[PDB]
This record gives sequence, C-alpha cells and structure tokens, in this order.
Amino acid sequence: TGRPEWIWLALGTALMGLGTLYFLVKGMGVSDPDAKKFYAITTLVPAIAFTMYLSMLLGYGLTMVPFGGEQNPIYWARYADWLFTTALLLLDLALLVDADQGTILALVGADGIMIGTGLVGALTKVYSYRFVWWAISTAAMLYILYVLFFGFTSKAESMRPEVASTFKVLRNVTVVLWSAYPVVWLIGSEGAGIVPLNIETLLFMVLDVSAKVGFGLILLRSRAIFG
Ligand SMILES: *C/C=C(C)/C=C/C=C(C)/C=C/C1=C(C)CCCC1(C)C
Repeated sequence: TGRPEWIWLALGTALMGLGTLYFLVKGMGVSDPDAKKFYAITTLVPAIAFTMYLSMLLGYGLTMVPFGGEQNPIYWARYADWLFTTALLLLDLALLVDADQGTILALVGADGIMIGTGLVGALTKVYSYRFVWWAISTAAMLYILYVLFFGFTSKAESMRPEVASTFKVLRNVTVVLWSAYPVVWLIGSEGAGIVPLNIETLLFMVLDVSAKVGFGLILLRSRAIFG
C-alpha cells in the first residue's frame, strides 16, 4: 500500500518497542515489590502500543467509514490500544497517590466510556452525529482530568514531597497531552478532515510516545515508586 503516514507508524512502533524493552529490563532487575508493580504496569503500556502500531503499520486497524460524501480512512486499532493503555496510565497515577478503590473504579469506568464513545463516533456514518459521540467522550475525559487535578493532587499531599512532586509532573504531562487528543480528532480524519491523515498520524505518534514512554521514563526513574 505505502500510505503517506506509514513512516509515522514505523517510528511509533520503533519508539514504543524500545521503550518497552528498556522498561522491561529495568523492571526485572528490581527487587522492591511496589517498584515491581509500577514497572509491570508501565512496561505493559508501550508493549500494547507497540503491537497496535505494528499492526497498523502492517495494514490492520484501518477501516473506511463513509460520511461527508467520502470514504474516510479511520484507524480503529488506536482505540484497541488506548482502551487498555489509558486505563493503565490512570492506575499508575492512582497507585501513586494511594487513591481509593472507588476512585480507581470510577476513573477507569469513565475512561472506558471515553474510549468507547470515541470509537463509536469514529465509526458513525451520520456526520453531525460523529460529533455528538465525540462530545460525550470529551466530557468523560474532562471528568477524568478534573479528578486527577482536584482529587489526586489533594491525596498526593498525604505523600512525601518526593511522591507529591513526581505525581505533579506526571499529572501535568497527562493533563497537557490528553487535552490534545480531542482537538487532533476534531480537526483531523475522524472529524472536520482539515488536517490530513499523514500529519494526523504524526501528531498522534508524538502524543502517544510522550504520554507512554515520556510518562514511564519520568515515573520509573523516580524513587516515589518504592514501597
Ligand atoms: C497512550 C495513549 C494515551 C495517553 C491516550 C490518550 C487519549 C485520549 C485522552 C483520548 C481522547 C479522545 C477524546 C476526548 C474524544 C474523541 C476521541 C478520543 C478517544 C481521541
């Protein structure tokens, strides 16, 4: 096929793969129990991303959805990735501030809605309706970020500054990166079709890589992960 975005898919596969191996290697040398539990969660994130980027690179996860009078190329393998990666990231942050089970359950549940309605909207054939679903998915995300900002930041205050400081950074990187996804979707292939797929893939690989390997590097190199 040789689609114009393939280069970005290969670069995302490459980065996720390398990020996975370094986390894996670093994680299996650690003896601390708690450290092992962030290391296992954080390594799995780029591992899943790698498989999905690889599949997309190889021609899967792509579907032609009709709307706007066009046959639009929608990469659905992305949500198969994010459904597990976003929730895992959320768990990492939750375990960091000692978030309560109810919180974790509610956060992960909201996250399922976000990704679920997101895909439904990326698959919807009525143009305007695609934006109705997108709207509900973004609302779900804003709920998630509100909790991370108001809830979590508050509980990280019962933590040592080292843990409170690591969380702030991960929280900040998360709020900034996640905020970007809905806008990429809106102006790109799933939405207005303003930004082309090849450029859109580039924007998504940058956010994905940053949000996973960027996030993991920061978290795994911190002492806040120790029991
Ligand atoms: C590794 C992947 C990460 C951290 C992905 C984060 C993805 C989001 C915050 C996605 C959000 C979306 C919306 C708010 C609405 C429309 C569709 C999505 C799924 C792109």
